Amino acid sequence: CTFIPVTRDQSDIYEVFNVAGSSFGSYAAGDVLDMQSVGVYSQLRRRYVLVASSDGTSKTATFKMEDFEGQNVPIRKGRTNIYVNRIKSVVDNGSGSLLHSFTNAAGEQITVTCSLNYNIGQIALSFSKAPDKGTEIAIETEINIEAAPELIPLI
Amino acid sequence: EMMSVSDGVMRLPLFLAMILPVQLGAATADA
Amino acid sequence: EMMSVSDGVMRLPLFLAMILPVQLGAATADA
Amino acid sequence: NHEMKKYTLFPSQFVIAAEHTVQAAYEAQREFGLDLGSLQFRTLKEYLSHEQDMLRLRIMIWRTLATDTFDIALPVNQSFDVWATIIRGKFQTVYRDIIERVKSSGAMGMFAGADAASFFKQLPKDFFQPAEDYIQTPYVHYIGTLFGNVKVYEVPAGICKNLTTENIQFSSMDVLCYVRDENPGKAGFVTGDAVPAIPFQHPTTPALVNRTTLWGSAINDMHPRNGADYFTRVTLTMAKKGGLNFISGDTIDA
Amino acid sequence: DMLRLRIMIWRTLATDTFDIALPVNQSFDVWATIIRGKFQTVYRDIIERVKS
Repeated sequence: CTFIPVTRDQSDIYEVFNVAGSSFGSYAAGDVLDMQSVGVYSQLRRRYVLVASSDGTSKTATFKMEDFEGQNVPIRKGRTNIYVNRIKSVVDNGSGSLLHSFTNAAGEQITVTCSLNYNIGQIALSFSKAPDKGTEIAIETEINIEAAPELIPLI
Repeated sequence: EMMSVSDGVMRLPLFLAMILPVQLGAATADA
Repeated sequence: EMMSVSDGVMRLPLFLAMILPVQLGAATADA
Repeated sequence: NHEMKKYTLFPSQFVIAAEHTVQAAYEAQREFGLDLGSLQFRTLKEYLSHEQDMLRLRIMIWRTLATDTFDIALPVNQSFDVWATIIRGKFQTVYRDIIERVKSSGAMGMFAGADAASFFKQLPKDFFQPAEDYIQTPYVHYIGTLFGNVKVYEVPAGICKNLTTENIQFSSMDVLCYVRDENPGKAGFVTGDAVPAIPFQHPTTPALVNRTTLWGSAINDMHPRNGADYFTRVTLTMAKKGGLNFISGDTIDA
Repeated sequence: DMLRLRIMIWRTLATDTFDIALPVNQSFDVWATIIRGKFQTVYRDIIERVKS
């Protein structure tokens, strides 16, 4: 047992919580933040999974922030990277292009060409050859705040 | 419902204590 | 590009360190 | 002949803010004697560090590419000393493999789930050195050193469940090993603060609103050259025929 | 005091089971370590649930 003082007949006890105040990032408004809470919130460098498992016949893939975020979001220049089988590549140039190559399982070389749109955050990936089945592709970018200062999350 | 018994008098709540949010942190700096 | 925005301020690179090949050798002279 | 190459590094940014109205502040002060501004300020200052601390672990677990497996269930008759020696040999082999991959020296450490944490805690005195005045906590904390070199931290089950929920696979049985480098030019995980967080306070708007904002920048990413090769993952199992299940106290499926 | 104990026993929900019989060919140190591990797991579950 623990001992508490009691003076009047009926007593009251109150508690205060922490709640995310916006739908930005992983969380949704109303969620609770505690010691064991993990998620992307107030961090501006993120990664997204584009293709969970690549089909054999596919040859192109497109990325739009509308699919992963509720709204169009600007993207900083020269900070974008792509992962194939969780292998990083060089960063994009400051003009909207990216050239990357990797080896196929059989042994041939496959080149990848990408196009960029910084205002809305849209990326189109064109494969020279259809990649092997089962591969996965992910993208990593950084969100430009100075362009759109109205996405700041709350508490 | 008369004052001569315990039920006649009404009651008043008391503000005993308040619980505040717990401290947050982790420890991963060694890596 | 006016200096007002984050862009338009030219960036100056920095030099951190020089890495040299590690030395070579083996220990098979006992036999 | 000889050849040269180049590598680059750059930081990122983070932003957070909070609000509250005048009337709410007055109501809180009168009814309970609170102070909304101080509470919000402390909450922001705390969460800014907490999220980065979690992000480090998220990156480390996501990027890894080396895997290994082991069975740790005890034989029905063997003493703890023999099993402890076997486990030490296995982990020494794993660390030797990591060193051979990177080809440089460094310190050693581990990230372990709750079950593997208990399994390690069961070891005898000379193999495992418990942390002085250890108290179990719901956080991620330090539990002790084993074999005199490796420092091991524990991850509670709830955190593992949350990680698996967000498509980062990390079971409670899994264990992650790492090597912290010391040479100047080489490192596994790189951290630093380009600009420490700066607070701003805005005065009361004509709409009667109070608001504060924190901004700052830092670097938290894996090294461009061989950064991923420093880490490896081990998953454990309790399935050996004729093993002892310490959860129930009898044979593992006979 | 006995009323306290009565309430404690009556109002619990979380249950657990364990075997305590010593195996035929084992010493006491191994069994003591195993018991310690089991009870440590129990207390870890409790503290994780309460979160303090």
